[PDB]
Amino acid sequence: DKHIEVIVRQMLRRVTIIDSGSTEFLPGSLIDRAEFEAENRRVVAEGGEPAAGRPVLM
Amino acid sequence: DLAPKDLEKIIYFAAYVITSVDEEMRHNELSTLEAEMAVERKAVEDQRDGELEARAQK
Amino acid sequence: AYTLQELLTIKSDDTVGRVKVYEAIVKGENIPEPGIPESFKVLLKELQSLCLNVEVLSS
Amino acid sequence: LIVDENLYRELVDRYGEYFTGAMGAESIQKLIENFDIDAEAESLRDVIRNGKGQKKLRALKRLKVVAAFQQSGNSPMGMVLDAVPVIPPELRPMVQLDGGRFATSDLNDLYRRVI
Repeated sequence: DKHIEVIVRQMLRRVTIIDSGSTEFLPGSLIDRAEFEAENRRVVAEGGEPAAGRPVLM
Repeated sequence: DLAPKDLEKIIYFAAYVITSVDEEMRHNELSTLEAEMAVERKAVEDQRDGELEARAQK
Repeated sequence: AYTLQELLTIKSDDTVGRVKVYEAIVKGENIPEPGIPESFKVLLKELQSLCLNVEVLSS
Repeated sequence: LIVDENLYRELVDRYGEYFTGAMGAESIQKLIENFDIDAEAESLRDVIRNGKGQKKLRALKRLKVVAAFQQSGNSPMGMVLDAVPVIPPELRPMVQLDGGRFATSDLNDLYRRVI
């Protein structure tokens, strides 16, 4: 199975975003989970509203 | 911030374009420009009236 | 990794690499490390022709 | 823009003082070099701070491009060329057949046309 897990882990590692709000990137643009989380925590820590995004595969 | 039509026209030769404008110096005599506009329109009106009166009399 | 490096650089493209390795083998000296393949240098000298200044940033 | 040349001719003959207008590439170079990036970036950021999604998306895209320009540390003037280069000869090989006719990639013909 792990030979398949190593693939499906890469396949579903994108977070589509519906609104940018206090973020520069265009709404509806794929962003990996790590960078999206980093920018979200950065903007929230400074008081900026968070960006609403959800995970999605392709 | 120029549409592809305008940009390709400016590059492919079909219509002129005003690059820069020193709007202030025209504003500083916008009223004087209006006055000379009015008096030159008055001159063309005067020649028009002369022609009309002459032809109506004829 | 090193085997792939040899197969891609020292036995196919690099001219000075080929000459130096042949001389070293003829003598008892160790094989010197490969150099820059001709393919990459050609790619540079071709991409620099499209006004795309392709730097190296050795730093 | 001024579509008809007669109107432009009349303007330049009558009022040819304040506005300078030419059709062709140098115009763009002068406009961009005279243009500034930071002020437009600030204006677009202020617009983004507001709503109105319709124009807000265009503002976002334009701000993205302008911020890329600003961060690059370069200038837009690289989009108007004045000296095109030519690749080395072997990369455009000259083949001499039995009759000597050139048959490889026409890069040579394109350079001939340009020169």
